[PDB]
Amino acid sequence: TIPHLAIDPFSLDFFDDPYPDQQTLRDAGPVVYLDKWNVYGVARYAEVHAVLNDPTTFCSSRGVGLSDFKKEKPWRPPSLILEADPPAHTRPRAVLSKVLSPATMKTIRDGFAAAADAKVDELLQRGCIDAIADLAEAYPLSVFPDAMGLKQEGREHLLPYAGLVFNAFGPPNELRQTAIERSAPHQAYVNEQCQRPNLAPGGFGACIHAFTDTGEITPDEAPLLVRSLLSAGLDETVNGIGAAVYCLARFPGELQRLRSDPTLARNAFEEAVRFESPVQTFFRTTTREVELGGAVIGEGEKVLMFLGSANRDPRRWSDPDLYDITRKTSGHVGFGSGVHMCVGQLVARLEGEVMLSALARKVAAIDIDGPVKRRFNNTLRGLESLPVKLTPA
Ligand code: HEM
Ligand SMILES: O=C(O)c1ccc(OC(F)(F)F)cc1
Ligand SMILES: [Cl-]
Repeated sequence: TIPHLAIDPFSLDFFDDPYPDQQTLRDAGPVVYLDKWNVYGVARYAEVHAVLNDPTTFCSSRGVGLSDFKKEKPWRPPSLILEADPPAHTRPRAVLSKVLSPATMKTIRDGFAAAADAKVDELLQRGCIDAIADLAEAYPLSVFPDAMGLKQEGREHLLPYAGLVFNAFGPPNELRQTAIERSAPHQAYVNEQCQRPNLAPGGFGACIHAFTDTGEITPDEAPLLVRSLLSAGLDETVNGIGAAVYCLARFPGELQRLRSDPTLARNAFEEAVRFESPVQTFFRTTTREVELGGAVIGEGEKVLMFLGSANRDPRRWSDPDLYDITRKTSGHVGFGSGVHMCVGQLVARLEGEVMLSALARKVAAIDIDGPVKRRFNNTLRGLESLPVKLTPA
């Protein structure tokens, strides 16, 4: 009753062009079985959303990668928030919610905005730049590590560690094994920076430690919570901004609309997040036998959610393949949905908004003028290189 498919959603051919296979996954039925990895798959918006919002049945404490923590050892001590279910998840969620709070955004907005403006003006003096290295990557590295309160030494491990984290959610394919093997230097750097003495007062990391005084988290929990902010946030945001610039270069009509009303910057980034969904997939594990789309799924089964496919499901979105900076994006699952919905979403939108605002006000055209190269990762979608010529307004 459940269609079996041989599609490998973690293969390079799939990464290279996922969208046709995603329609195959969507149209085969509301629930499919992927024989290549022995997991269930849900690629329609309705089922992905239902699964995200049913945490008692589709749990997170057995890992959000392919690996089942009841069966294998996690490659690193499990995240206190991402890999936890309620009630264990609740208090670490509240701490991160407050550290990255709306109130917190007021303290960093002016510096984040200034850095984005300065970066666009800088790139306009060069003309022909790589919108990944020189923009999508450079901008977040120039604001976030400082906002964390990270010291200067060792920041070179930040991008390798982020890519490792997301590759590790995948199956035990080449990408994951190459990532995990010899990863200890990245792990050692990150773990060391999680200790209180290494975090500048006033920053996100130090503020997490400050919450150990309140009883929401204990001192031995703080380093693992700090680790969360050195795991998530960087690569996704980089890929998100990179996708936006690519979209603004492939849809010149939308760059012109954004130029005419820079206040669309925030929604132009949200639409970028739906359109490319930097986080393409992750897993839940059934805690009990469950019915989903007429399919009975046993207990202890891994379930693969296709966030990107759900964000392009024509059952939910009109013209899902088009970049529309005035689309009503409310409801997209690019940040997840429910109890685990991205706690860092306010930082990501700030970074994305102020960068697109900088572009909206200072750039007149964005033209691809060189080979575009995709960045490959088990869970993340994004570009490796995007050579563009920027025309000043
Ligand atoms: C475009 C950028 C981003 C995207 C697409 C994204 C995506 C996601 C998704 C899909 C989830 C849900 C995971 C799940 O349900 O299992 C999530 C949660 C999370 N995100 Fe983000 N994220 C982004 C930016 C950030 C930033 C900037 C931070 C930190 C500053 C961050 C930190 C986290 C954390 C700690 C969680 C775990 C939340 C929980 O388990 O309650 N992310 N993110
Ligand atoms: O707590 C962590 O280490 C963590 C890691 C990754 C992450 O991003 C996503 F996988 F998309 F949810 C969120 C949190
Ligand atoms: Cl680590």
